[PDB]
Amino acid sequence: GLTYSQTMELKDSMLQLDPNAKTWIDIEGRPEDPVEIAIYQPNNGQYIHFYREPTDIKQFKQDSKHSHGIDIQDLFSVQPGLTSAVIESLPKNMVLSCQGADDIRKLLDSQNRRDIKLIDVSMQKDDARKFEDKIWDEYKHLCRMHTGIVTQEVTPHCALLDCLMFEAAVIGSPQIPTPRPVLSRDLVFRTGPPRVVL
Ligand SMILES: [Mn+2]
Ligand SMILES: [Zn+2]
Repeated sequence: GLTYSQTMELKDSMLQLDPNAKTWIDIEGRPEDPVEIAIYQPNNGQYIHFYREPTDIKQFKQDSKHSHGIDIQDLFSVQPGLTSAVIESLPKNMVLSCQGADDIRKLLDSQNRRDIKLIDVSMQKDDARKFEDKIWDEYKHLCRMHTGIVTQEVTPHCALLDCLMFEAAVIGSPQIPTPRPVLSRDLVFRTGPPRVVL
């Protein structure tokens, strides 16, 4: 997982979160094997967003085709250990918002963070994704990892854009403060993005 350097750097970045502010959390992949996690504070735009290689390639490929459309080959360049490091450093008794809490509860409990409380906004399925297209149009530049065609052909689920669109649904408008990542790209990825030489 992370080095001492990376652990110290991760911890400093996470202090940029406001412990009392509304915080969304969303994940892609099962809670025992997640591949994408986003923790997002709408009021100030800050978000923690990272990825993880799957242990179970069989289930991953199903999730790829029917949910997030992530290419497993893209995940080989993501930094391991972030999931446990981030969840360990979340503030004591922090309260997080989510759309469906069952999988998040298991993931947090698995990290011995039962102290973290979940507010399940429990939105109707389509009410929750009312602003999906407008969120994807404005903010899909923020995540490059959903490259496959997803079927159920629907828009793929991104943990980060899910958080953004759930917030837009609550407030009835795509008008949210500008999202801004707190993690350094060099902490999220262990090898830089390859550009096609043209
Ligand atoms: Mn999602
Ligand atoms: Zn994404």
